[PDB]
Amino acid sequence: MRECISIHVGQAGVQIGNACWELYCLEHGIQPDGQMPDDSFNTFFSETGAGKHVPRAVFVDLEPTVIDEVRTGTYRQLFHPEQLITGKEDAANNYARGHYTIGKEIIDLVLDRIRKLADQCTGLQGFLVFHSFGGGTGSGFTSLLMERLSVDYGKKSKLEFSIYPAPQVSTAVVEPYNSILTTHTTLEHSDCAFMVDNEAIYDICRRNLDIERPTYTNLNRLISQIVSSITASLRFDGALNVDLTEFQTNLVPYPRIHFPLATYAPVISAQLSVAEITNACFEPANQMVKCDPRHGKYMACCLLYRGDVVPKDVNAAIATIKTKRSIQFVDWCPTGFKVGINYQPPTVVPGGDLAKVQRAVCMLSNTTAIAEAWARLDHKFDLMYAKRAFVHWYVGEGMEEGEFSEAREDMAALEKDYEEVGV
Amino acid sequence: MRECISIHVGQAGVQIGNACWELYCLEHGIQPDGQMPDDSFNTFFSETGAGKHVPRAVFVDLEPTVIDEVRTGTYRQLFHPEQLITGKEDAANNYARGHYTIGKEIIDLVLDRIRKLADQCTGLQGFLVFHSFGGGTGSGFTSLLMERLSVDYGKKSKLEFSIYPAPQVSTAVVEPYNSILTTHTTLEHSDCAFMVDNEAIYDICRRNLDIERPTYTNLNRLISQIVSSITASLRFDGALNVDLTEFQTNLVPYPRIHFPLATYAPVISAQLSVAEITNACFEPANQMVKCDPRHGKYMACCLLYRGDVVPKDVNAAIATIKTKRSIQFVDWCPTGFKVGINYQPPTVVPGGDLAKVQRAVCMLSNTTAIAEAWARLDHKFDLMYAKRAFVHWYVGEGMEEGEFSEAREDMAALEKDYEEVGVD
Amino acid sequence: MEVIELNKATSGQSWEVILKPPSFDGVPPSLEEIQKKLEAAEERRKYQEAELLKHLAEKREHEREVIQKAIEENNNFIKMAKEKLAQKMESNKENREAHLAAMLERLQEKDKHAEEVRKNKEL
Amino acid sequence: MREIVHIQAGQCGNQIGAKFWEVISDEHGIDPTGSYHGDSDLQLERINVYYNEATGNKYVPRAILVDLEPGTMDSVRSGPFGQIFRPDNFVFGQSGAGNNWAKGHYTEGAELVDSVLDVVRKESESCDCLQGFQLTHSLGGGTGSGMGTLLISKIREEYPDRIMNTFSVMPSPKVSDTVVEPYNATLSVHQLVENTDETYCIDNEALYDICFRTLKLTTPTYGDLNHLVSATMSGVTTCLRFPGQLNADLRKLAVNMVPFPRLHFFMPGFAPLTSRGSQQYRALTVPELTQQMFDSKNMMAACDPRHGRYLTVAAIFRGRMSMKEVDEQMLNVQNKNSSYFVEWIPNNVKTAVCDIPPRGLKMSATFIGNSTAIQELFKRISEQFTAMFRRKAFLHWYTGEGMDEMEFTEAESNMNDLVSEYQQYQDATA
Amino acid sequence: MREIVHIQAGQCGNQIGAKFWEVISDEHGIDPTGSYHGDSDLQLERINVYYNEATGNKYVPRAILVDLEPGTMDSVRSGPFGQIFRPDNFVFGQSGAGNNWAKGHYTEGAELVDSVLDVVRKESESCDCLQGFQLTHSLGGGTGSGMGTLLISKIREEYPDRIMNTFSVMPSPKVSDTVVEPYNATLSVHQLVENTDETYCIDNEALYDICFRTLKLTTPTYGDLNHLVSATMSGVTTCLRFPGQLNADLRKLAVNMVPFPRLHFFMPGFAPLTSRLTVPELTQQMFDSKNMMAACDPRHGRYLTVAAIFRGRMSMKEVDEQMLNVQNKNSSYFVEWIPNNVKTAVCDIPPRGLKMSATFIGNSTAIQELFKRISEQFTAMFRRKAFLHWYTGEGMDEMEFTEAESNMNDLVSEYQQYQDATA
Ligand SMILES: Nc1nc2c(ncn2[C@@H]2O[C@H](COP(=O)(O)OP(=O)(O)OP(=O)(O)O)[C@@H](O)[C@H]2O)c(=O)[nH]1
Ligand SMILES: Nc1nc2c(ncn2[C@@H]2O[C@H](COP(=O)(O)OP(=O)(O)OP(=O)(O)O)[C@@H](O)[C@H]2O)c(=O)[nH]1
Ligand SMILES: COc1cc(C(=O)c2nc(-c3cccc4[nH]ccc34)c[nH]2)cc(OC)c1OC
Ligand SMILES: COc1cc(C(=O)c2nc(-c3cccc4[nH]ccc34)c[nH]2)cc(OC)c1OC
Ligand SMILES: Nc1nc2c(ncn2[C@@H]2O[C@H](COP(=O)(O)OP(=O)(O)O)[C@@H](O)[C@H]2O)c(=O)[nH]1
Ligand SMILES: Nc1nc2c(ncn2[C@@H]2O[C@H](COP(=O)(O)OP(=O)(O)O)[C@@H](O)[C@H]2O)c(=O)[nH]1
Ligand SMILES: [Mg+2]
Repeated sequence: MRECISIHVGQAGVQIGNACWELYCLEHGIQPDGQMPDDSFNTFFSETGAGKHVPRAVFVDLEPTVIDEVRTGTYRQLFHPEQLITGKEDAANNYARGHYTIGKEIIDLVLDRIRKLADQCTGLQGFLVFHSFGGGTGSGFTSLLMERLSVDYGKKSKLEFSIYPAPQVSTAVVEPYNSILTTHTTLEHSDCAFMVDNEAIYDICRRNLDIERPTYTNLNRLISQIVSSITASLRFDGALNVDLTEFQTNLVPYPRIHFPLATYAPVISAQLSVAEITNACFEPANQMVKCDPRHGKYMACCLLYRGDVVPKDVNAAIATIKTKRSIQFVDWCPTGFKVGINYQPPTVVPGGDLAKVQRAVCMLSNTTAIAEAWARLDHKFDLMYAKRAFVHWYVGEGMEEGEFSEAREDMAALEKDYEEVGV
Repeated sequence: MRECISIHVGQAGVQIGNACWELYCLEHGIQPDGQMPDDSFNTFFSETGAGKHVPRAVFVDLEPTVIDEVRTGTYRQLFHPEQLITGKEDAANNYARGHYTIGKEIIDLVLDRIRKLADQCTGLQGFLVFHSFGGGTGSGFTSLLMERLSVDYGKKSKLEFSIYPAPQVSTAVVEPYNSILTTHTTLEHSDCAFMVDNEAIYDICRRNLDIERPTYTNLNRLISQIVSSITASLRFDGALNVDLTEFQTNLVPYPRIHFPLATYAPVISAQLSVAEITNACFEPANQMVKCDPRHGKYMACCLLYRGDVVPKDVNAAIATIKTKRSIQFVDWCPTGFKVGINYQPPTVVPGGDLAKVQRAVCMLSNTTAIAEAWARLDHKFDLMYAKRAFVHWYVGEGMEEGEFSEAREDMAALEKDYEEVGVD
Repeated sequence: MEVIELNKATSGQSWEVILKPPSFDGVPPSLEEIQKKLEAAEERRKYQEAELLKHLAEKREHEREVIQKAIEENNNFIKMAKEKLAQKMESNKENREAHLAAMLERLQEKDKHAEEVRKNKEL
Repeated sequence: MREIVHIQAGQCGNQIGAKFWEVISDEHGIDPTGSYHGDSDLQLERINVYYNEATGNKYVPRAILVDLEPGTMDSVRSGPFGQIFRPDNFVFGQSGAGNNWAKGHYTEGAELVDSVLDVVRKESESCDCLQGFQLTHSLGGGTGSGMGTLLISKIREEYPDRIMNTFSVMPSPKVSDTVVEPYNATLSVHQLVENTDETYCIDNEALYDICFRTLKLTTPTYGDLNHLVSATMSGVTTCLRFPGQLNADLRKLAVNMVPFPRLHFFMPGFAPLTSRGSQQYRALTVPELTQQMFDSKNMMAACDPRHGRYLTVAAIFRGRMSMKEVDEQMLNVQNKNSSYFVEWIPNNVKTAVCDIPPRGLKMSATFIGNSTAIQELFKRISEQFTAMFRRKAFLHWYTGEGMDEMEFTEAESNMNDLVSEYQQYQDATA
Repeated sequence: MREIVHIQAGQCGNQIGAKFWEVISDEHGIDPTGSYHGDSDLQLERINVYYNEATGNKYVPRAILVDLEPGTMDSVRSGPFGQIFRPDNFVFGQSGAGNNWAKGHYTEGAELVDSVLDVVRKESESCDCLQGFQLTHSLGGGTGSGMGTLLISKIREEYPDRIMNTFSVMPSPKVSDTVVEPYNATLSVHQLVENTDETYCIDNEALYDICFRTLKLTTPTYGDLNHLVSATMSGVTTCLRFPGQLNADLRKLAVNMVPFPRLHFFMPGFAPLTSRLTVPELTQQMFDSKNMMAACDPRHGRYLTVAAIFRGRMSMKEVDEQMLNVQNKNSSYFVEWIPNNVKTAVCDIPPRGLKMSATFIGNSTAIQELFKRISEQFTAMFRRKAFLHWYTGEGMDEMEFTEAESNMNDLVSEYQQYQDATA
């Protein structure tokens, strides 16, 4: 067995978690009561003496409103009270408050609940951490938790699904600060981080789904499909990415450069060919992070097909784009793809705005172009830190001003590292 | 709670006290025995177990004639006998006798009776002292009282209603001496002093009321209306109230410059708008002290309306006043306007000379023009003092000539102070 | 292209498509340390709060000194008014008694002179 | 301040004192037996200023009658109202002063003064609140001048905080009782300058001139002169005997009328002038009362007020008249004759009104002036004094009783000093 | 971050505080007897932010009423909603403050302040999670000004970690009640700079100018001015009282609106102005000088941050369009060193009588004009020491006057420094 534990931190982490676990249940046929009429689903679901299947998941949100959703939601019976960790006061959009003030208060309780899940695993692979960059809890507590998971589970893999901040649906002016702070502290402690740019997801819901003002649920329905595509071979008996260690093997040649770009197709409003959805994988309008792959070189590239996909069609599709397009890999790395087909068909939430399709594909590529997302964030950080705007709210929580600049230097080195390898 | 104790000294203070307490009883429906068929009138009336409402007042006079009329008049049961304090000899128009020779023989008794009144207050605001400038008791005994009150009660609020002397209704030729002497001695001890020029009241009684030879009774009934306006903010619960502390704060820019100018309108012989009566307060004809404000600068204007008055109308009236260039304020006063509005209309004594009106206003204004009144007094002082005329009557009672020049120099400094605060 | 088979399983298969080989052969905190930093950030919080309360406590004592000074001013106004009044009252008493004594002294000199007149007559 | 203690000394003192008591008793409704027979209550309101209430519903004058000559008080008891006085307040010797000031002041009068102080103390201690004393006397004789000024001095010793007031009759050669009257008057004036607070100057010269010139009495008598005296004494005490605005008493009068302690000698005036027991066919009008009051023909001192300046003026109108019309005649008289009032005493002319007129008159005015022109009286006495003292005429009448020339020189010096300070303030500018 | 404790002090404080409870009770559907009679559950979702839960389906305002004068209490008691307040939350003295800051702050205020803190401490313990305090008061008088800032200082000593928020009414010679307002106001601005986290500057000068010039009221009364205040107070608390994306609370408002601790004085704004419209107009009118409740021209400075709430049914797409449009057109009135400093929120419930409204919270450097005006009136009096003896007689030193105005002029310079800062 190859159990994975999912950890959801902050509002974004929890509400996306609701979307994913809902979608998992629809894919694996688990009812909202936990009952269920391939045994790979046990990597994400444990089982109780009453025959109930329970997500291997912990939820952390120190604002009782959000976690009360999970307690009274549609899939509320899936979860046990010791998986839900709340408080009274959230981080108030403050990284220092989430990391230092509340972090010192709740970290042992949170690790204790994680330990109770890990004691039910015979072969724990590691962790899947869902959190925002911009929230004070999603950024501040997550970084403390990743620090401690490296201590308490040194040999275990840690993957993140990180929500990259966007003005359209922002919740705080200090989100660029929290973003740089949590990326700095987490950098050594994550093996593979899939960033989800809220602006890219916003643009996809408007263009491809004909939604004027996408909600959190709109974005989360689309994000769940990507998470599902990334975890599908863990939850079913697939061939590619069959354990967390294989993600850094197939995508992360250098440990700091561990931020793959996700492209997904098709997104259809509620039947395209293998060649069409394959072409869509190379259109930046389908990326989950806004950047231009023409401004970079690939280090690794995997194609994760789902549903009715036959190998001869894939290899014909790949052959077509090779002749018409230039796809620059770095010198030291082979120019090509790792392809995986998962026969399990793409599933949508019934009544949602996503239509059921016959076949889908998610491309995971490690391009140096994703450094552009870091450059946009680093500039907004620079605009405010030059005047020390808002810094006093972070210092008031016991954080030292030097940590701002020490974090920013690490983001400077990360930008240079992306330059060096994209030479 | 919030009690004010009233002290009436000398004939002028006592007789004006008669006019005022009679008017209060009419305003509050109190019968001459103190019985009564908004509990704010309690600031001026204590109550006995029998339901009798007794003024918080002392009547003091060194001679018994005037207070004997109270003791046998209409309101002889209104006061306790211990509140009506008399000696047997008056000051014979001599400050020195009111303050020393005759005044020291009764000062302890007065303070003991005031202290018993103070012991009946849970929140004493302060004292109101009614007296004349020219009388020997009004001048000398009031100064002694004010000094002794400062010792017994510290900086507790002490306010005056002073009768500025006028030849037409005079009683002594040494009245300018008594005036300057009591003003010097009392200056440190009073927080605010409302002056009333008898000549100004004399002229109003002739022009507005068509009274050929006004008597004290005619003068006092008009004066009582002004007094009632001031204390109505303390005796009635109205829209905008002004307590003793707010009077002192909004009318006194410097400790010595504490002599507001009173004006009253309408004065009608037995309905004018809020704008009309307000504009009348800046016409020099309705002023309680003869002077020309157009020749001075205002430092503070406190308007106390009573009766049928709406705040929108007061705002509109005061806005008009702020446009008139003939009404000049000092450079250092961003705004000198304070407004009070009590809703109970002005009461008139049946059988009096004043007509019942639906609305009225009393303006208290601190203007540099009142120094003109100090100048006329100081000149009369100088005419006689240059020859030491009558001074022997004061020296014979123990006073020294140095006390005269020291008092006259203080009045010179006071005149100069009005000049200084008026510059830019 | 060069296709390379990777795996075949129940719910899918994987392979690898190579379009071009690489131009270049090859590839070019403890638990105590964490608690030390969380505790240092807490002690900085507590130091800042201690310094805020220290300033507010300094304002409390200024408020007491203001109220105390006003009480001292009132007591000094009383003591100076008391000594001044007793000074002039005793000076006025000394003057007035001195005038009455001179008046009665002159009338007594006349009394002595009237005795000299009646003595001169019998002489 | 209610009770006044009255003292009359010598022949002239007891004569004008008796007339004063007849006149004000009629004004207050008291008959020669002491019983009140009046109709109004105002007659009785302040009647305790001059009368004690003796049991039996009677009123006894608070009066002390003094004379070294025994005969003059026999005539008092014999005169009308002789029976009204307290019999124990008669204090008589058996030898007069022979018109000799020294006999009244130093020898015979001093041997009777303790007997007078007896009666003075009994009437004074019975007082609730003693205003002071008023003394009637002549200055030209011996008892009223000499023993009267001695009495003043002795009373001032025991009652130094009370007011000392006199009606002092000045001698005149037109109505003379001896040639040494200039001596007696100058010696008395010396005492009065020092020991009284208020003195009304009753000048026999003015009284004779008025009787002869205005009343056309070819040979006027003391009865004729004393009709003017009692009219004046009634007028100048009206504000003390009746209720008014000023609550007038003897001290308030002194405070407001005497700017300098020595200048306390008042020039009284009166309108209308009448002969005794004469019916007035036509009453006077307020303009007539006002103009005639400031007229030199109406002064009881032989001084022209237009030869000096008034320091202070107190005027009392009696009768039913418009206080408004009075106020406008008085203020007019001041504004027209502005040059006879000092400018440096503001409001130095005061007016009072009393509704009750004196007997026989529907309307009357009485004038009390402190004018510098009163120096003409003292200059007249001083010239008459000097004409004799140059020659030491009759000095042995005085040295024979114990006196010395120096006491004459001093009294003459002090009266000439008084003349100078009247002149000082006559010329004083503002 | 659930409950707010509300305090109203002095005559002005209690008049506009009562108008406020009048207004939001009608919004949440509470009658003067405390019973709920509304028609929507949106009204009751966060009603415990301001109302306590009384037994008997009754809602009692979490309000504390304070005054040194007893008259105002009676006026509130007999007012429209007088019976809704807890009768033992009325704390009134007896002898007034005499329009004297020194009396409210030192003498008469001290004798009553512990009675007030007892009632504050009782309401604080009935709180599941105390969010902070909001105080209504004027600065020109004696009680709300001097005793109100004494209350603030003592509450900060006892609750150093709670937010302090004030609605502070600024004096104007156009609507004055006492001649010493420049002293009272300057001495209080000193306190507010040091001891509050957020202050809404309600300028009587602006409320009068709006009534005379825009509403064509020839003679404005307090009732006319208070109508603007109640509308503004309803608007700026909407995000605290009704649910939304931001889960807004007072600490989050301070974090995103206050880049530097001393610069925490907000310019409120409201549209439409009404005596007792379309989206493009609401957006424009809101940034218009004629809608500012502080007498400052925002076009005379630059916005640091702007928080804006739209109420009523309307296209948030159209609203978000116009807000971005205005920002781009007026770009020189916003600082460039703070990315995304204009945040939009929406609430479906319109205020009473209106169908669409917009309320503006601005942190503008133009607010220095308000403080320069008070500083000029202060110096005009203080250079002649006019009325100074009524303050020295209470125990104050002259130094406190000069120190307070130096601090206020420093605040002016500080606002100017960030008006001229560039990227
Ligand atoms: N895609 C997506 N993004 C979300 C969702 N909820 C919040 N966000 C984003 O998350 C960021 C804010 O952080 P959150 O994690 O929601 O809040 P938090 O960390 O709990 O914030 P605190 O109040 O400081 O404790 C913003 O950039 C939001 O746009 C969600 O449901 N879906
Ligand atoms: N307006 C008014 N003025 C009065 C009244 N009585 C006296 N005066 C004035 O007061 C001044 C005289 O002072 P009074 O108070 O009467 O005298 P007093 O205090 O009794 O002092 P003495 O009588 O000298 O012992 C004069 O200027 C009078 O005009 C009065 O009843 N009303
Ligand atoms: C939008 O309206 C309101 C928001 C809040 C509030 O908590 C809040 N503001 C921000 C914010 C402010 C400025 C720039 C920004 N960029 C990203 C976020 C942000 C984040 N949170 C409170 C309110 O009033 C209680 C509001 O209503 C007027
Ligand atoms: C007027 O009539 C009398 C008044 C008094 C009397 O007490 C008194 N005079 C004054 C006085 C005098 C002069 C100028 C003045 N300016 C102001 C007052 C005043 C004040 N008080 C006594 C009288 O006779 C006993 C009178 O009758 C003739
Ligand atoms: N006016 C007036 N003068 C008198 C009267 N009797 C005496 N004299 C004057 O008084 C002076 C004489 O004094 P007199 O009283 O007789 O002497 P005495 O009795 O020893 O004091 C002379 O100047 C007389 O003119 C009188 O009845 N009326
Ligand atoms: N906007 C408004 N301002 C007021 C109101 N009442 C008083 N003020 C202002 O408050 C200041 C006077 O302070 P006030 O609250 O009356 O005195 P306090 O009772 O000592 O706090 C002046 O600037 C007035 O303009 C009101 O109802 N509305
Ligand atoms: Mg008196």
